[PDB]
Amino acid sequence: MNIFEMLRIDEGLRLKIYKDTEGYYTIGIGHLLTKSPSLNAAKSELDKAIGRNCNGVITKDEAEKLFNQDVDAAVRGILRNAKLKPVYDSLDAVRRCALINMVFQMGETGVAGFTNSLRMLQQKRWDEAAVNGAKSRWYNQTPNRAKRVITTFRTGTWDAYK
Ligand SMILES: [Cl-]
Repeated sequence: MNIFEMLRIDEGLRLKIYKDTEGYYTIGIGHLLTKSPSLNAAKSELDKAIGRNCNGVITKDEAEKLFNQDVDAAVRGILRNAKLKPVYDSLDAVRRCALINMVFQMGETGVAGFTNSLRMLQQKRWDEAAVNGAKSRWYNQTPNRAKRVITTFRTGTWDAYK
């Protein structure tokens, strides 16, 4: 199990523009295109990202390419973030994957808002952190996915995903 397989499980793979859980236009493996109500804007963003006239449809290869870019961006983003970096550095490999998952899903800013939970991860207080992170909008909106990530942080293993 690795980050890609993990996220592939949590986001799925769609080759046609779609609405994510909050109604935003997305494609591929959880690649957000735009937060605008317009499919036109979405289709525009899509072409800009792929570099071709897509007409809201991409190929597998294209979906995987966007995915490679997003994971890399997430990692670099974490490593640049003053708040996130220290947390990342203090963790074991599995739990680092869990932090990357959250960043991929909600952005650095969204994650940075788990101040309290993050501080607990840093102090290796596994159970407390899990309980705290569950008190969030994130958990209430996508509970099964949140549960999988939370268990990953609590246990440091891939169980939730196997
Ligand atoms: Cl709550």
